[PDB]
Amino acid sequence: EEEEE
Amino acid sequence: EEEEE
Amino acid sequence: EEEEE
Amino acid sequence: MKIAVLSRNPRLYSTRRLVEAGRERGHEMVVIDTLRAYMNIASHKPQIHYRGQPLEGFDAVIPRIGASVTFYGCAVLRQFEMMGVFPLNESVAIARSRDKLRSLQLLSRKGIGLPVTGFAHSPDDVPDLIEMVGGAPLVIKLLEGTQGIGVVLCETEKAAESVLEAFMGLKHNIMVQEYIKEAGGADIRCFVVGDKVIASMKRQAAPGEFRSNLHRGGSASLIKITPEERMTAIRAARVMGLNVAGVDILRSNHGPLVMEVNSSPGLEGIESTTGKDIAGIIIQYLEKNGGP
Amino acid sequence: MKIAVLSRNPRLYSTRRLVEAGRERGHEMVVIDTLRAYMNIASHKPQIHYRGQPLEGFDAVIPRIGASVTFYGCAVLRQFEMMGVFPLNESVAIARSRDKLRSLQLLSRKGIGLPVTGFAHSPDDVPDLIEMVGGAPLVIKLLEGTQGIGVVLCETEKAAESVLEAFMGLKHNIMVQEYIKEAGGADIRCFVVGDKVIASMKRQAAPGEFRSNLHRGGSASLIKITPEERMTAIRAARVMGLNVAGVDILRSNHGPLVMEVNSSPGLEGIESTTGKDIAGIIIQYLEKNGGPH
Amino acid sequence: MKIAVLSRNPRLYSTRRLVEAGRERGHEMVVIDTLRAYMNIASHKPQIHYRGQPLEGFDAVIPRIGASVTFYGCAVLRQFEMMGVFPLNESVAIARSRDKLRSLQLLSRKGIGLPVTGFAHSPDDVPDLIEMVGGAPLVIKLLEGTQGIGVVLCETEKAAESVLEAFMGLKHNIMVQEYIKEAGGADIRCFVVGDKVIASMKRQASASLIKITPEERMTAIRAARVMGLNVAGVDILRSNHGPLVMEVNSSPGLEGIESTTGKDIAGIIIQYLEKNG
Amino acid sequence: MKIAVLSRNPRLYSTRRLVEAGRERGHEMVVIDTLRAYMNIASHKPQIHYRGQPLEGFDAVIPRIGASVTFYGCAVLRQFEMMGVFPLNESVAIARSRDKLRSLQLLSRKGIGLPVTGFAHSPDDVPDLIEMVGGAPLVIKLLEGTQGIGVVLCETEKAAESVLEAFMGLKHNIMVQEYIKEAGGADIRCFVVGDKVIASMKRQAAPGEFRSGSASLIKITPEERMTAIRAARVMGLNVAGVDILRSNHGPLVMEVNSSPGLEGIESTTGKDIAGIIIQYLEKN
Repeated sequence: EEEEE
Repeated sequence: EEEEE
Repeated sequence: EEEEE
Repeated sequence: MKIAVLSRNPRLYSTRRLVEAGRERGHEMVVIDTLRAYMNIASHKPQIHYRGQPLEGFDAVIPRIGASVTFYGCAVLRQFEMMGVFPLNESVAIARSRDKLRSLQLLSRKGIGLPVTGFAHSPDDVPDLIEMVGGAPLVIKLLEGTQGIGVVLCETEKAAESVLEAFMGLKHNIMVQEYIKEAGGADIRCFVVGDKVIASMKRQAAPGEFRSNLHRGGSASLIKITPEERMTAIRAARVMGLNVAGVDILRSNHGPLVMEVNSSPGLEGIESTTGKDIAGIIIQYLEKNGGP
Repeated sequence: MKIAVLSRNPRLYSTRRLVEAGRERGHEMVVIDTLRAYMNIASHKPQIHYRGQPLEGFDAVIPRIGASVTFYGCAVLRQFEMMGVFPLNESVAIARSRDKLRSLQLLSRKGIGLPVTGFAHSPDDVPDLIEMVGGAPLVIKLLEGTQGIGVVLCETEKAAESVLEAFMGLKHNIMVQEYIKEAGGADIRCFVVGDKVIASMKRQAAPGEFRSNLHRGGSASLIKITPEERMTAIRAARVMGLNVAGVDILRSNHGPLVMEVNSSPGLEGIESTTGKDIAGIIIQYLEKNGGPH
Repeated sequence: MKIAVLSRNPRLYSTRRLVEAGRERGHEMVVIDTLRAYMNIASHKPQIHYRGQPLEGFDAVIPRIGASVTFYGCAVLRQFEMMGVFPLNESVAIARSRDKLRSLQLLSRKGIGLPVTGFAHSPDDVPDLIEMVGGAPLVIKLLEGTQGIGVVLCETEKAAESVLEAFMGLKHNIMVQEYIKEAGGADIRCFVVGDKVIASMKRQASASLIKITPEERMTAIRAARVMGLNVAGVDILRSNHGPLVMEVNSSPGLEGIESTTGKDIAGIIIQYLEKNG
Repeated sequence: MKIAVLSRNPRLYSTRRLVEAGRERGHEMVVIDTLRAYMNIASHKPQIHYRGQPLEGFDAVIPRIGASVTFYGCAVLRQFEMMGVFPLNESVAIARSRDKLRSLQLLSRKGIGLPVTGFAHSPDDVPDLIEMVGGAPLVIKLLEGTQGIGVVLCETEKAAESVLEAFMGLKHNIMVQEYIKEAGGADIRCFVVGDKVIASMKRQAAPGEFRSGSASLIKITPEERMTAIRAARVMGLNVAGVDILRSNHGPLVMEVNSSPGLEGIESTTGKDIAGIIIQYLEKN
């Protein structure tokens, strides 16, 4: 979710 | 995790 | 203790 | 019956299994994401809305309310209760069990076996607090409202002094407990439904690690519980006002000590170890108490 | 009597006044900083320690537990209760009143007059939520556990849509209430002790400002409350299980509506407006219910 | 090469693919959970420990540092840099790009196309702020440190006034932007590696292929170079005043762009490390 | 000159004194509440608005940006810089100094004396971490972004183990430092202005408490003087409070503060520090 913004 | 404590 | 430390 | 399951994730083992077991037995099972329910609390027109539509015709509700959303989850459950829907566990009981300080004081008052336990926030005399609970070694638990943040073994007085000094001014609530070394990193999970322990298991922590959660990478096995453990688990649930509860017990030299009373216990560990249809037994409980 | 006052600051108007009033009436008044009390929770010889020593010979306790420390404050109060010390307000009642969602649902269930009120966290359909509670104008409150974080008046549908979308990114609990325009920015504070309103005042918000706090720049005056308002204030306190409560009431077109039930009401506003010894009346309540009898 | 991937989850599409692509091309790929690395900074020789052992013989590192762990992730990356390990993106550039206020001020100063934009925290004159950015409708973005918390359309002056009044005293940093209605809910994601857009897609509120203009291509490349990033996702809105940069991401996802274009993006990133480490 | 002071409270000792000193010396001193400034970002005619009006004709700005508002304060300061206003300290230097992890790594890289220091978040091997930094006794600091949250002296290995296990559940950044016992609870605060230490004081912690408590005059060594000046220059700061421990391995930098207090240093030395800061702005 976060390391792929 | 949280609902399966 | 923020802009006076 | 039409049964709501208040769960934030319908893919979770316990939620899936409750839905599966309900459908095997001819019930309409609907998973409601607790946080996506919104409500009118007007007495002349009470509503629970969900994705633009009202929720109608529910006979019972199974609350699987995570600790981080206790206040809102209890508001959604309370609303179901006010609308005549039968709760597996009552809102007041779930709220009570999630307040760890209140839970321990109630279990203590009712003569349930507990580790020697102290509470603090900003104590001026840390050595006095450490002496009160029988000195080191002791376990320090860090609480923020309705959530456990950490659990720490302090082997010496100076280690207890350092943890307490560190947490003073971090605005956490602090539990100090005698270390039950004689348990050897094992605890007993008793699955309570009504006035019965329907299943139990031993959880063993990996060698070194004292914290024995299956979540924290510890192994599980069958166990024959003592009549005293059986009675303690049942009484702890009844004292909390819960119909369905996981009760965690440490085998101490002064008999069984209750560590946890959980209003939303996991099914994965207990079902894979015992082979029992726990989900089914829970559905059966709703049939006998909430439905035709 | 020996009376504990659970207060984090003994210089606060209300704590000072309770200590003053207690001493005028021959009581030993001891201010206990709630967070500096620590305890062994054994049933069989129950004790509270404070600055290295046990607390002994307390007859009663006045909880002034701030909302940020409700859980720990209620644990210290519960311990006093288990030791046979008489609480001005019970721990279960203070905890209940600090859970705003639970308070509203209980008052509603017991047929106490309330503004039309909605709860949400992460609703998929904001327009549906706004419609449910009767549309704009409405007041939107942000709650984090036992604490109010923010309050906005949203005069239009689009303003309500924007505030709710904004607050949904904070992952807090959201209260939506109809704005009671017919009150004309006035509310009644009723000070309840036992089964009586012992004092009341009208708070008028400054023109523009919708919040009628004296903190938010609003004026206060004396008021004669109706028998229905009097009964509503008393019932709200009894329903919450509180012996002492501040109850805030709006005069609406559907009768008196309860806005707030406070377990730890301020004395400054009500005392300076009425001139009444409210602190004294509270001490009197403890004498009649918690003391030698 | 021996290549570290700083990622908290090795099961994530982008981390899996970078590991896969590296191994196809004969490299030793090691996923390091950023938060499980601990370090001695002061002493005779800079080292990073991980699960009881030092990390040795790394040639390059691919930082996939999530926004919530920017400070610690940049400290671990900075340590790799001090030990002579080649970073895909430099620590200073990742830190800069995660500070949204600083990023916009830098892109603005360097003449990159931006929506008309205002900053506020506790403004005394909300109507003045709303007028400054060209009035309603406008978008309000809420920032807490290095993280975007929400994005909200305010269709009217009164809706903008209410959101700003609500957030005043909530201790968030506030961005106010002109609403680019003419984009019709579409944006362009340009995947930049070195001085090239190697892939792009249209996102509609679904994803599709797109032919970007020479101006959009140049804007994406310049935005990355200005931020000091070798690898960046640049998000662009097609406005009536040309392409406007919305986002420069130091750790762009591969799933959306790879499934839409069919291109080996992971491979091209590994190729970049081969040519420059 | 017209000088802006970015301060959230004009009644604070340091802000009052800077305003006082500026006015004694014929300057127009304006206190700007950092959070009440709002801005349009545009390279052509860059402006800052405040209470409905633009801020115009400012020659210099003194940033007193509190650690909790570093990002927004640096955005307001950066805007002043882009408009050609002279900053007492640069935005990039203030941001750098507020990132404690980055500050230590930079000072270390430039050979400035530091306590042996480790960083951790969720280490799997706590005993290894404790061994790496030379074992107990050690000081354990909790960091959340640009703010220090907590400080603990751990006298024994078991106390360090317990504190680290406790703090690992808070999901904050963890600093571990060797305890400099030989300092006997004293530190030196060196007030640096333009590559000179203009004033210094010894701070002594109350008996028991290891965290600095009383203050006194001190004659600093040439090595301490050079260390304080170099630490400020390495951070890129013209005005800095540098805290130094007298260790058995020479002077160790504990803290480089971009917004040092004036009350402690002025009441102990009797020096017009506010004045010297104003003088720096006049000369530059």
